[PDB]
Amino acid sequence: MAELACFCYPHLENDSYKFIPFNNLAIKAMLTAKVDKKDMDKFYDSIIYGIAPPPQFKKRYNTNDNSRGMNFETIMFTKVAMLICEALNSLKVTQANVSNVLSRVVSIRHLENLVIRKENPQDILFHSKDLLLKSTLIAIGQSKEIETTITAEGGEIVFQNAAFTMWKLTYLEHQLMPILDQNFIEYKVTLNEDKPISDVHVKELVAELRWQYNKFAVITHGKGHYRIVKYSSVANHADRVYATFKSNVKTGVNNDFNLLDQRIIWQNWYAFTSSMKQGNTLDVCKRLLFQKMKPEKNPFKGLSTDRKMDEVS
Amino acid sequence: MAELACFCYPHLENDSYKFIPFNNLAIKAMLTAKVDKKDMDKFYDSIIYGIAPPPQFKKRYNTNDNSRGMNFETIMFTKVAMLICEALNSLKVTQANVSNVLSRVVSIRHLENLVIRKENPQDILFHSKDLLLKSTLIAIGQSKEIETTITAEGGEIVFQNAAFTMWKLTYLEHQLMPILDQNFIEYKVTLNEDKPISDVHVKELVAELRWQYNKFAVITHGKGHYRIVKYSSVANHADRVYATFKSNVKTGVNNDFNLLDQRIIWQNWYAFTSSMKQGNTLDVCKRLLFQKMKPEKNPFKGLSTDRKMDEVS
Amino acid sequence: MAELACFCYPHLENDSYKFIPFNNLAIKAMLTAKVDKKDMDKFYDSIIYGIAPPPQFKKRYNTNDNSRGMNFETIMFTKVAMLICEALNSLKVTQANVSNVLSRVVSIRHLENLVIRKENPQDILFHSKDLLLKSTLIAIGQSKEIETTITAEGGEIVFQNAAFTMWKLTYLEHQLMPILDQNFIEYKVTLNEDKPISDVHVKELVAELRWQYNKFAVITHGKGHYRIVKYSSVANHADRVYATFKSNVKTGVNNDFNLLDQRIIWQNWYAFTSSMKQGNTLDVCKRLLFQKMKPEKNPFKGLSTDRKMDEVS
Amino acid sequence: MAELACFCYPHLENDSYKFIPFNNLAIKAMLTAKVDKKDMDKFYDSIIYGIAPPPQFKKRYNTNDNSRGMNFETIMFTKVAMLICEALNSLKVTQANVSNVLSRVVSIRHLENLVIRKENPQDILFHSKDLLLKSTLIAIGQSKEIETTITAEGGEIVFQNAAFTMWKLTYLEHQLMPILDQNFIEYKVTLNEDKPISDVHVKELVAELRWQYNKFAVITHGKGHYRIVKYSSVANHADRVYATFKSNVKTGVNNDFNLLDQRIIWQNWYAFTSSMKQGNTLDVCKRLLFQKMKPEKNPFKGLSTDRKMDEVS
Amino acid sequence: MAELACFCYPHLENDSYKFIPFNNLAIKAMLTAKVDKKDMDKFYDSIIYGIAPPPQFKKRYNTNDNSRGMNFETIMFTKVAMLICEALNSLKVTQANVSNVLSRVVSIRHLENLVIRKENPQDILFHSKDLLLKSTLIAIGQSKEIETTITAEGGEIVFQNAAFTMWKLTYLEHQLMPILDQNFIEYKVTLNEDKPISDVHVKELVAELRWQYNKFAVITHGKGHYRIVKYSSVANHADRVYATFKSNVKTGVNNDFNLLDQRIIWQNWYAFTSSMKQGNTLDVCKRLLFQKMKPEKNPFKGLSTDRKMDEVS
Amino acid sequence: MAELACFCYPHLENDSYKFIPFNNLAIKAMLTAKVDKKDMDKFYDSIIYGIAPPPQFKKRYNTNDNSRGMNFETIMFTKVAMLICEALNSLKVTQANVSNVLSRVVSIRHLENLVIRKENPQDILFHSKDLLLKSTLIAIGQSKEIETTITAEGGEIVFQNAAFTMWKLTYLEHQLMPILDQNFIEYKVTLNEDKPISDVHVKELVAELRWQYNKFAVITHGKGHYRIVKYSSVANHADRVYATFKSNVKTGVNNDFNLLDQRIIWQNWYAFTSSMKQGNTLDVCKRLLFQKMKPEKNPFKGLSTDRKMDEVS
Repeated sequence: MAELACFCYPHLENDSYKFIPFNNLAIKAMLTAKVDKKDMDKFYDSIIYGIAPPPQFKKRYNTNDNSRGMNFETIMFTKVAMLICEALNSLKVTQANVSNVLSRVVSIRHLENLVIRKENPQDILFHSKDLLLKSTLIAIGQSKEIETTITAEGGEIVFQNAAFTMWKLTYLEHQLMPILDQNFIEYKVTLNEDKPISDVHVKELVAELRWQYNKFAVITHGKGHYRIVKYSSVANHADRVYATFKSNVKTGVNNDFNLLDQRIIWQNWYAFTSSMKQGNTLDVCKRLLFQKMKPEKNPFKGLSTDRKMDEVS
Repeated sequence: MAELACFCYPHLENDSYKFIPFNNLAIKAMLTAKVDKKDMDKFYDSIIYGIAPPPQFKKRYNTNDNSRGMNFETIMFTKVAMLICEALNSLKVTQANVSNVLSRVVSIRHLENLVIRKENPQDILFHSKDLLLKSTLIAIGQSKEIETTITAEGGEIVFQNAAFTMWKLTYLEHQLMPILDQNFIEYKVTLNEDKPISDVHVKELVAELRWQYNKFAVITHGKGHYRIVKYSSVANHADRVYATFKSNVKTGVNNDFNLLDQRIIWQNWYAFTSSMKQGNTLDVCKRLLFQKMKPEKNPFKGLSTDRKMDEVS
Repeated sequence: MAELACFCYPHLENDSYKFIPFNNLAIKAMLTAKVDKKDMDKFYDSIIYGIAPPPQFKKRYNTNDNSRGMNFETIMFTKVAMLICEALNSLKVTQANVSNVLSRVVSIRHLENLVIRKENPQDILFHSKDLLLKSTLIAIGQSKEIETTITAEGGEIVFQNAAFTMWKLTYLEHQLMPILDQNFIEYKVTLNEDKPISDVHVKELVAELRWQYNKFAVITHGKGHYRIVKYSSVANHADRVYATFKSNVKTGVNNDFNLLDQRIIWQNWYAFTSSMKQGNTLDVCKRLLFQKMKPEKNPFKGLSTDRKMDEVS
Repeated sequence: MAELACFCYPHLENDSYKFIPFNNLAIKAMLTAKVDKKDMDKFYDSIIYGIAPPPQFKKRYNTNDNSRGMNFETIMFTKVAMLICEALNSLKVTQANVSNVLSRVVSIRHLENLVIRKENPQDILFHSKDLLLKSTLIAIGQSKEIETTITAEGGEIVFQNAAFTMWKLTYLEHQLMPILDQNFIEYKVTLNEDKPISDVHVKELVAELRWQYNKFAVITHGKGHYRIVKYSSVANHADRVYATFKSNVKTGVNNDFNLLDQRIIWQNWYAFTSSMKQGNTLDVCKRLLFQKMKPEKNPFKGLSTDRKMDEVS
Repeated sequence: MAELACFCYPHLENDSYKFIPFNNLAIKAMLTAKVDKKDMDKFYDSIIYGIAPPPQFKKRYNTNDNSRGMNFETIMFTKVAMLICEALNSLKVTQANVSNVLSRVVSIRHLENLVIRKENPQDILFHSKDLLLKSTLIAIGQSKEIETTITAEGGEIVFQNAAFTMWKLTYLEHQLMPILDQNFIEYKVTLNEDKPISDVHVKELVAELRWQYNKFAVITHGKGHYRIVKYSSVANHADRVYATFKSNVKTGVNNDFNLLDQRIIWQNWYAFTSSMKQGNTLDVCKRLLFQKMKPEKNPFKGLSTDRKMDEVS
Repeated sequence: MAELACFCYPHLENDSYKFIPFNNLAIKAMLTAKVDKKDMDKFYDSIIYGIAPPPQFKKRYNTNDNSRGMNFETIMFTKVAMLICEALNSLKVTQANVSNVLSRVVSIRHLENLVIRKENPQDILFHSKDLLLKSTLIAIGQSKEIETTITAEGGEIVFQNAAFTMWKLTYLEHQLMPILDQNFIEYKVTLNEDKPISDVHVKELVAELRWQYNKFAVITHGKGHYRIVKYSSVANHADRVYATFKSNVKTGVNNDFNLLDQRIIWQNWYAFTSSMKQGNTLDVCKRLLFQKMKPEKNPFKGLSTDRKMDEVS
């Protein structure tokens, strides 16, 4: 998680704003700067190295006494900054929305993975510029089209159907916010189209999930892509997603939530998220998560046995 | 796959036989040696380096035109040979049984792993010599007590409750017959005590198996320990075990065969092995392996769900 | 051993076909792709990475379950694909030949040795483009000129005359179907001028062969170049050639077989290949190969002894 | 090529002599010593480092102005020296033959190979001391036993029959006097038992030689073991074996020569060595070497063809 | 020591000759070529790799049975070949001299050092092309202006006053014809201007020579530059220069000699080379080299003392 | 340059003194101690690590604000300390001489070279304990014997005749007080037998010196061994030794001086040291050093030419 105000800053074109990145050494210098408690929100100027973000975000960068911030001493920082610039400048930004446009939250891992799949010379985000442009727009939130496979968050395919795609997030090769654990592994599943999916395709996806990844749980953060993560973190995501909905109950922010087909999503998480979007209580709604309730072993029958007897060849 | 006549040869003690290993240099010499007919099954004497096994086994040693044989160019060879010596010498051998005692088949990987287990100082096969002696006797076949956990084939533990132990065979660090394939992962499961096992322990084992290892199929080779291997090779084992029974239907060896609890072993493999030991046809009996069965997904009910909602915290 | 439909695919220009290579990432994605039956011979579209060959050829790519296919995770795959592209596009292809043009078998090692030759700037396949076109076009099989030295399959020279050239195939530095063995050495011998050859040159070549390579046997595959391999594999070649002639007795397929001068080719292999082209049994004709028959130990007199007393200084 | 006066020196037991090695530092010191032209054969005493060989041998040690001498700056120089100790100390040496027993020429490479052999704990020269003692006695020349296989000069076995053994001299890992060339490779062939040999064993040796080593010639230095070397140096050996005989025509030293069986040895070299033993002229006798005399390709017939149709399976 | 026929060959412009280098792979191929007699002195054509020098020069290339010729496998070969081409083409070569122009002996080390100095940008043979051209002309022997400092053969400067320059030849970093000896150091001293030199400069040079290089002896080969080499190799140079004057006594080639000042050159070598050029006996003239001749110890007096008491500060 | 009170301290045997080394950790601890200005010369007690030398020597040990002291963190410190202990304890020490016997100066490099000589198992200071004992005695100044060769200060020999030995001090592989320069090189020349030396040996030493080392000057510090050092550092020695005599003019200290044969020692340094021992002024006597006075170039005649003409063969 982070704000867009940590990769660029606006600069007047006398009509509109051109966004410009920061310099590693510049923000490095600002980190050790010290200024009065009156101007701790306006952008700082490391006189030698250029502009640098305000001291307000001083606690969001990897310093000596706090390493829980974004690492910025790596080329990936300038890469993602140049990407955000190249994307935002095309979008004509006004002077009354840029105040909040530069504050749209974004999991910087998304942008990092966009960068990794953009510099590869085979991903179609290498040839077609407008595709990458729309992709970064969506990854920032300035578009309406939900993320689809053509504009997905990258990674290596691990399974594909005629209507789906199962990316395997590799959050261990990153250089901005790499995960400490060497055991953390998380899958994403996106759609190739936005049309009502058939039943045979969903049957195949359910088969592959409940066979090769039965040690994982299928959830969703409310956008158009099934997240998949180990049960040993479900309780996390709920709370981690709960605020994302709760803080969106506050006016001026969109509460648009997208739950997917209950056939594949985890039925317990399905009911929990339904009662969440319903408008129920804070914690008593989460109580339905730990409520062990599963009469059928798996949602459907006669499927795992099919793969069992299939792979025997 | 190996015969005992590739690590030792008998020598006369005027009352019994002392078995002595080979010098890897001596076998290497005999390999590129040549002798006339009528003597290709008589022990050869590399005059410079000592005795060496007859040229009969010439095609069973790792040379640059036949890599399908055992290696001898590593210290593991002399180690396993010295172990076989230390074991067989104590067992008093006659002058009319060594003829086929030195021909008892043995999975060289078993002896290799037992060696790599006796050298680690933390295992009880380091202190108690008689335990090591009994274990090597079992691994050779000169005793009746089936293998138990105290005398298992080594490897790193993965799961135990009170009557089971799930060894994870590591066939990728061996230096005698290391598996060329990168994806060769096999799990053995042995008993802690030969007494009839309760039902709670079996239910716990089936839970752990059908949760953490549902991509595997529990089979047995007819001895007292559950094998575990991917379905993508189960068929092999059938044929790979079939001769082991068929070549035992002819006299000269015992046809003794052990089953396990039908409640865990893969019921298709169970019925196949049952109709195998029954005495039916060769391939028409194998036909029951490919015959789809099990109109339910798992043998028990409401078990995987318990582990699902268990790990949620 | 491979088919042309694994390096490129056709694409319409509204007049003719342009051939386009694959993206290794795209074919790796297709590998895990699951598609319904009745369609598993159609070119697949990895939505993210471009087109990819149909799943029909799934079993012919180096994965973790099948390491017996063409490797593609190296740059040599894209290199040879671009070479085949640069080759075929020049040849104006119709819409009634690409059906079986992309099915002409080709020893992938041949194209590998080509691409390892066009990049070494010393050779003339670095300067004259049309020579390279003709060379790879022959290697694909779309012309009637047999391979000559100017257009040979590369490798390092080891001996020459006024009419011959003895390449030493190096199948150990390849990356596309490299030989697993470290003791597989094979020699090729090609002609410089397709016109009939004299007798002094053949005397010289037979001298050099029966002196420096008397531990090798001279055979052919039915084209214009003497293969040379250790006797310890002749039998293999036999059957590996037999099907090539057997599957070609099918009508509509060229069965034109070229046998070279009997004066140097292995007389037993010569008679076998003659009785093969005559048209006879499968194995009873092969029986002439294993039949020992040698009236004169070598077909000439005064060459081995000549080199013996020659090299004395 | 070396004299025994470069590894040890005699010392008085008041009754007999104990032979003591040199300190490599002491010989290095003497190397840069300068003494008057009156005592340039007396043993020099590097006062700091113990006795050192006389200055007469200055030209026989490797310095930066004469690198054609022995290398002593490696550990091997001590080993071989100590190895000579346990040889000569046992043999009671007379106060009248130490004058010339320390000048018996010896190919240092022989002793180096033997010391490499005695340290490999699998050879029988590691267990039985008296065997090592006898072997060093032979390699020095103080016994009449011709060097059999048990006492061979060591190396890697390559081929073995019931009466022969074909060592492959490895003169490239020697740290005392390696070869000026780095493609040099030379084989030795010794007899297992000094008694006469049959006609089947010799025929098999001739077959193996004319098949796997037809690019070599079988010669002999006069002792009881067939040397085997490339024709491209045979002439050298001639003069190298000429002087060692001619200098033995100078009475006072034994000229005992032993040419081996003619059926295997190179017939031209056989006739040359015979006319050498006759006492004929110097150069007109060598003239028979370069002269091409080819009645028949070999005193045997039907051997190359036999191995040809043998290896075919 | 080399001939010009090992780096280029002539090619017709229908009017004049363009010289073209050899593809090292092509000469490597020719090395193994076996062409009939009567044609062994005409340029060979490795059909695959281009032209290559005739087989006459076969024994002048570093192979594994003759390591006494020039190496060609290194990039320095193509470098010096391109240099010789770039130089010779400017010179208008006729059709009645090229036959002997391509046979002018040249110390390959000279060209090697010249190319290793023309790549270092600080040297003036980097900027001025015509200077490089004149220098290579001199090094080939197609002009009359003796080598001066501006056109010297490179190396590290060690000493300069006004009229001399003392290069330190580094024949150990070369890659074409390096010195197998690890310890070989040979200095050269060239003039700065062909005009007569004063006495103070010569006295300074003699001081520096008889002080810093007392362990060397100044000689000259017959050019305008003093050689300097250890006394331990004077004699060699003697005969090495003797043939150079002797073979030039044959008419058609220049026999001139440029003896330098008598005050600095080794007076014994001075008198010897003078009696050489006088036209006297072959070896009785060389006897003047070993005959100790001393009119004075050193041609100057009271000079080493000046440098002794000079450096004391 | 060091004082003996930096490797050991005395301890009471109730009758005499046992000398014991320091622990490098203990002295490192003492270095950072801060004791009152009343006891800065009493031995300190780093109570954790054992006794440590007084803080008086605080500035004599290497620390990161004073690196001009003696490194002690290496193993050679404990080595030389144990050597000094092993030497001093054997010597019976009173209770009124330990006051100043622990203050007799010693060139730490001398003891370092001793310990690097004692561990080399080929020198006679390895076997004979009493020899090493007398050597370490004289290296401290507790004996009358001048340092002969049998007890020399180690190093590698470079030249010996019958009464001299030219060690080449290697002050670059040391660890206690190594030299920071790469150009510093110093030779020592010691006598073998303290008896008067003849003329032939002296002439030979002068030959070797004025030929191979004419870029060095021979001096003496006032003991029985010629130092040899570059002229570029005579003056330093002239003053470095001067105090060594001047501070010995103080009553109660020995000023014995041993100037050697003027025939070989630098005659200017000879006269300077003579007028030094005479008892004259400080700088007006040193003035004779920079005075240039050299009628004969060297005290001998016709000697350099001898080696000149000698080395020619």
